[PDB]
Amino acid sequence: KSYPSCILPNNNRHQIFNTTQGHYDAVSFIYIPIDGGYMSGSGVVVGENEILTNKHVVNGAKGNPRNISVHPSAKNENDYPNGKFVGQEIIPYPGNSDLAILRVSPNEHNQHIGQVVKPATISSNTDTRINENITVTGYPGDKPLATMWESVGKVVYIGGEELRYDLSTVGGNSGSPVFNGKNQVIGIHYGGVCNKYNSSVYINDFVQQFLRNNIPDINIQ
Amino acid sequence: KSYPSCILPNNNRHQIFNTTQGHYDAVSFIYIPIDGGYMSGSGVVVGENEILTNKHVVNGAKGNPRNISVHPSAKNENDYPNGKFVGQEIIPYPGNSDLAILRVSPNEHNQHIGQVVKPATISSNTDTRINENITVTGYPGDKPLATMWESVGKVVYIGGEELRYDLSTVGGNSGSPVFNGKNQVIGIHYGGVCNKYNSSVYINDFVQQFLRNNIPDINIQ
Repeated sequence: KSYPSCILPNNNRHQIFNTTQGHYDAVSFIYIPIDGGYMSGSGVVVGENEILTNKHVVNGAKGNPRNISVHPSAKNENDYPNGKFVGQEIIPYPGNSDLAILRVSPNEHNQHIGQVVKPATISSNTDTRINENITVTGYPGDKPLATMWESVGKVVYIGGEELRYDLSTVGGNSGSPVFNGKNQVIGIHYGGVCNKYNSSVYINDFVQQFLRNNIPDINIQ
Repeated sequence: KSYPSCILPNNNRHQIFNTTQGHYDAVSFIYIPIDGGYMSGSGVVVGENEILTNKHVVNGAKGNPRNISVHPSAKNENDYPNGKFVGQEIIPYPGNSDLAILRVSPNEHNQHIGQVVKPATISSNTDTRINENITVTGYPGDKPLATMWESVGKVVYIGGEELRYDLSTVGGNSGSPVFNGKNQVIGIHYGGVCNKYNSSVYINDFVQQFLRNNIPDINIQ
C-alpha cells in the first residue's frame, strides 16, 4: 500500500468528459500490470513519440518499457478514444527530480501518439509565480478507473526543481501535468506532504535542457 | 500498487537476527494502518524522541502522526525487542528531498526511543565518495514482515541532495538508513530508477542544518 499524495482543504475537482478537446487530449492514463494486479498513473504527451511522467511510475515496469500501456485522452475503463501506445524506452531525468520521459511505439495502425493528440505546450516558466491559479489534471485512483479529473488551486512554493500547490490529488495522479491559465505545462505532479501541500517537478531551465536534449520537436513557449 | 525501488544485478542481502547489537538497534520498522490494510516502511533513530524516514512514508498517516507505529530494532512480526513508539509530530524537510523527521512519544513505561537504543551517528559526509562500500539496512517487503535486512553495495553517484548506489532494495525499504563502513548514516533511502540504481537523500550541509535546527542532541561526527 502507498499514499503518495494528499487530500487538502481545497478539494475542488471535476471530471473531464470531453477528454480529446483542447489541452486535455495530451493528458494520459498509464496502466502497468504488476504482481498479478496493476499499477496506474498519469502522464502527458509532449512529442511525436513521448510522454512525461514520474520515475516512480515507470518503475512499475521493472525495467521493461513494454509492460507500460499509455492511453492518451482516456475517458473511462471502457472508453479509450485513442487506444493505447506501448512503452518503448525509459529515459530518466539525470537530475534528482522524480521525472522521466517515456518513449512509446506507434500503435497498430502506425499512428504516433503525437499525431492522434496535440502534444502539450511546455511553459518557459518565466512568468510562473506563487499564488498563480493552476490546474493538475490526470487519473486519481479514488475515482473510477481511467476517468480524467481536473483539480483547481494555487501555487504556494517554487524553488529549484520543486513547485507546490494547495490543491488535492490522489494516488494515480502521479505524473499528471500541471497547467497554468494559458494551458501550458509548468510542472509534472509527483507527490506531496500530507496534509500541507502537494508537489510537482518544476520545469526549470535545467529540466528544459533535458527535454530539449531528448525530444527534438518539444514545443517550449 | 507501487514499486518504489529496484532489484539490481547486485542483490547481496542477508537478514539481521541480532537487531539490537551495534549500529543495528537504531534501524526501525514502521507500520501504518490505512484503507483497512497496512503500509510499512523503514527509518532510523537519530535523537531522544526522533527518527528519520521519507516524506512519502509518513504520508500514509494522512496527516495524523498517531497512526504511525515505530518499532526500533524489529526482528520479526512477533518479536519487537523494544516494543513500539507512537508518532507524535511530523516535521518534513523544507527542501525538495523525500525526507522527514518523525518525533515519537515515549512508550507506556515513559521510556524514550533514544534511551532504549543508541541514536545513530550522522556522518559529516566530508569523506563520502563514489565507489565507497556502503550498506542500506531496513525492512524490505519481499521478506517476512518486520524482518531486518542489510543490503551491500557501492555509491555510484553523489550530487546535491541525492546519493545513488548499485545495491538492491524492495518496497518497504523506504526510509532505510544508508551506512558507510564506519556505521555512520550518510543518507536515507527513498527510491530508485529500475533497473539502473537505487537512490537516497544525501545528508549534505543543508540537510544537516535541518537536522541541527530540529534535533538538539543530534550526533554529527
